[PDB]
Amino acid sequence: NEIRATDLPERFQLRSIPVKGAEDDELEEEADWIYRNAFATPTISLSRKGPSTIQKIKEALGFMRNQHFEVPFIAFYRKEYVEPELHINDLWRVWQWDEKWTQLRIRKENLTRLFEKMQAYQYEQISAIRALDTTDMERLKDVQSMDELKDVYNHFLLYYGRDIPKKFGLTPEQFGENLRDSYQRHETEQFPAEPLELAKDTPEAVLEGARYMVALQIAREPLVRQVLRQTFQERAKLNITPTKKGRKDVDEAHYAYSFKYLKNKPVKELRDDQFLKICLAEDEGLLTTDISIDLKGTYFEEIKQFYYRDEFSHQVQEWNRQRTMAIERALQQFLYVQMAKELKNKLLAEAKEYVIKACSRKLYNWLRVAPYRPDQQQGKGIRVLGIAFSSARDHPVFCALVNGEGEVTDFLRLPHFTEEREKKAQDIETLKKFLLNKKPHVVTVAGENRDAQMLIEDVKRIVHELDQGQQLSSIGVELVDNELAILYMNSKKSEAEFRDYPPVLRQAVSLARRIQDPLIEFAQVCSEDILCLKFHPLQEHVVKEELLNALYCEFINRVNEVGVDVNRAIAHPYSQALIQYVCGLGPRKGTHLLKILKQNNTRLESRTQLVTMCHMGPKVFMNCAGFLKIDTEVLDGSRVHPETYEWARKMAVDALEYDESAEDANPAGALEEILENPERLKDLDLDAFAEELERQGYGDKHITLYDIRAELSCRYKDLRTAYRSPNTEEIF
Amino acid sequence: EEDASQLIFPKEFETAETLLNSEVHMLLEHRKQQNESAEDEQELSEVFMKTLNYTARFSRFKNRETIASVRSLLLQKKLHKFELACLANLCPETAEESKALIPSLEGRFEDEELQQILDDIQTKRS
Amino acid sequence: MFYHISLEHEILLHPRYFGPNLLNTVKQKLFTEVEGTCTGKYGFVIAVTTIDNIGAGVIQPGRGFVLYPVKYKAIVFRPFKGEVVDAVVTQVNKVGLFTEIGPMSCFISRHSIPSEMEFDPNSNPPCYKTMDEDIVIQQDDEIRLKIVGTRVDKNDIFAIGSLMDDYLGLV
Repeated sequence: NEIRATDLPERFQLRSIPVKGAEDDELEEEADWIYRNAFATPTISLSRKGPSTIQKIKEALGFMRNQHFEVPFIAFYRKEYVEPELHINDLWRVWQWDEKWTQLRIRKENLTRLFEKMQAYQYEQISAIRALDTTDMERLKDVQSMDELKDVYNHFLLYYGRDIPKKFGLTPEQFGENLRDSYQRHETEQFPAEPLELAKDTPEAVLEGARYMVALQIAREPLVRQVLRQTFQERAKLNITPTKKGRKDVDEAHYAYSFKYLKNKPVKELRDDQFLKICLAEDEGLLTTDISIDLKGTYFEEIKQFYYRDEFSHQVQEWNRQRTMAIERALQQFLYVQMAKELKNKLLAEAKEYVIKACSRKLYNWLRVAPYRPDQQQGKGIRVLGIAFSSARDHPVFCALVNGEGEVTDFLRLPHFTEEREKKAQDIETLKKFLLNKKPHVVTVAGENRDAQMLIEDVKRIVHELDQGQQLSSIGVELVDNELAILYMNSKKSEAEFRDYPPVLRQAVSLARRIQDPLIEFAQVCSEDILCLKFHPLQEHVVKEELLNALYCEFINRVNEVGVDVNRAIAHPYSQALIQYVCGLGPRKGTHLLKILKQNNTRLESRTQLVTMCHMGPKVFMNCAGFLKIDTEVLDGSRVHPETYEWARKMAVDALEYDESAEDANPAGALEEILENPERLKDLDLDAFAEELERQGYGDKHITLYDIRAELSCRYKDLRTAYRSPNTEEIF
Repeated sequence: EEDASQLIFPKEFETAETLLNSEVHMLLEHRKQQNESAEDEQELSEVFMKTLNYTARFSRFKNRETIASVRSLLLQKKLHKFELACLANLCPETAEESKALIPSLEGRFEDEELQQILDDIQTKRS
Repeated sequence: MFYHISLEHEILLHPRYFGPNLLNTVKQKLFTEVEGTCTGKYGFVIAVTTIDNIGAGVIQPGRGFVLYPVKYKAIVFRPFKGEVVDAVVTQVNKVGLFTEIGPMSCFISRHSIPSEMEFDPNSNPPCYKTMDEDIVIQQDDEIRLKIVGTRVDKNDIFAIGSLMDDYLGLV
């Protein structure tokens, strides 16, 4: 009841988990965090500029944290606050920036409270080199440098003792400002004492007592964490060279095996290249992997002169030897381990980002609804005849004749094939007997090998030269690949829609559902059903949550831009369950709407069916006004919300030159005449609508005018692609 | 029934000799040295690898003489052999810590003597 | 905790292995037999360190195998209830903390964990910081524990750790 009967929507309440909403003071900070974190290694959102991208992130974050809007609503309904159609990733990038800003703010607040408590305890113990409470503000102020602040705060938390009751060389600040400045401005302890004088004032008599304290102070300081950071992770020529067993263990299948003598691949070959990062991450796991910068030999030479004494007369020579020994002790622990950990984290993040980008691109390119319709659009839709054969070798080949409404009409078998070694008439006689008693509209044949293509071509010739497409017409078999019809046939929808049919009938039903409705096949499955399709080989080494979020955001954007039928999810089993990837209505809102519409006989009469009947709330019914479409008001089966109905009706009445008489349903000359074709586009100018919306409506009608004009003229516009018939390489 | 909290152990292991972290570290490393030389051999098991890389994290010291030193300084007292390793690996910084972790030390020795044994172990720590 | 003991075992040697390689072959067989295995009696025998003797091989009547009893020193690991050991945190989850101890691992529920060590599932690294974020205990943090109960699962051991005792954390 909190997600179905909550005030905020489902998708915005799920996306703002760490950052529960956006306040006024945090909107600029979250937008700056999103604009600064969203483009570091790759040129992402550089389209919008830095100022335009930061204002788009701030406007989208404020709209989502004050109005209950979501990533789909902030891109379509919030096009002025966001990048106007610069990409599909702008909403996801803005939501990620807002979530990261919220998490960083919470972590910085907790860490500043901890640093303040520790500084107060240390100051109360110090007044009743010592502990100061001034690093807590420096750690709580650095919310953007999470890696630099997590390192200095732990090395500072251990450097003060970490006690919970309730003079050796240069200082840390001078050494940090000299090592990070490229010139060591401060030397070591310029005193007449030597390492024997410092080792007799601990209780060990060893000259290595001060080097451990110097390494612990150097490794646990933020100046070294900033000075070492971004110097090697921004550029590191990874020397890829195979090992003793790895040159034979990989065999050129991983990143270390593919190039045995090819080195000098920088951080762009790992981060921007997903296959090289995936091979360097996978080959290193079993046998070995080559990942090394080779740029420190000169990165470590220039820091050795800073913090050391320039003279050597047992005063400056002892201080310079102590500075060099402490720098060597602190570099191998803090700088060596920190540089290795940063290089490894950057390589893993770059490989995961390349795999996630490949998976998101494949899901966006394959998720477009491209069905083959009658004439490329008697009866609605087309009679999809899903031909999913088994072998083409005298076994039963299924051929399921589904209709265009998302349902199978009939099915037949074909146990005669070209079994018999010489039977040329058997397969054609079976095709004529099956095609003569059934009225198809399209041919969806699969393929498995050369014999499957030969059987499909022979059946297509016997159907085109005999008029077996419609019994008085040659119908061409579109011949799509057997990719989604094979996986949707063994699913829960294919098993619940037909339980007596064999795998051939299930495959034919999957092909006939996927050859005419990929959006109902994508929305009618779990997402578990979308992750069974591989999108890239480097996605397996990436984290699966990133690819799952990219696929879910792409499916939600495609469902919000393609339209959701309100009547198609009530009676037809193939068209139901489409209210899961809509803007503002996720799984819980859509499932409660389906239960209330099936249990009460509530039909989709208009866009205010969930606002009038008490099935939806105000925030989800406002954020879902651009995704819910019905079969019948006249602007209810479109992207027009309840607030845009008056402006759309005024634009439709002004473009036709009709009279104004409270035109909401009666004016058929301006609504039914304007929705059928372009009546008058020169009557409704964008400046007049933006001037009328700035004074009556409280919002600029510049970017919304084109969508309001298109929704009144073409209802239920699908954002899916056209029908792609596979041939040549896609057919193979 | 058996419980190290009260020094009660199976007789087959009460008669057995406990080993220190650095001790078994040196023994395992010696084996590994023999088990990677002498060509025409079988690699060590993963058990040997994980035991090595475990004890490597908890080596207070390394040379046999350090092991012999902490063993000799402990056996001169009247501690039980079970106390020999738990007290030689952890190196509790204060007698109060040792007596809180090990219940058998509570009342077993004067706090200053147990603290001296601890401090000696600390001085043996590399 | 690690141990070593004089174990004994007996191998049946097939007649093909007689002749000059014999006692060497018996050694190789023993190293093949009893290394890297755990026992319900002695716990986890890590390896043979040395062979105390090879006994006189009795020829089995009616079958050609010869039975050699062998006595041998082996390093062995047998945890007991009550022992307070160094361990490394391997996995931090809200269900409980998982940690490795030599060949074995332990698991420590939030029930065993002091109330102040709240879950950190929302940070990238799973941790149990305290509310002020001063004592940061995360994975791979060399954390002490006390074995409060032993269990053998088919020639393997799986104890259970706890964090109820004070000074069970960073050294």
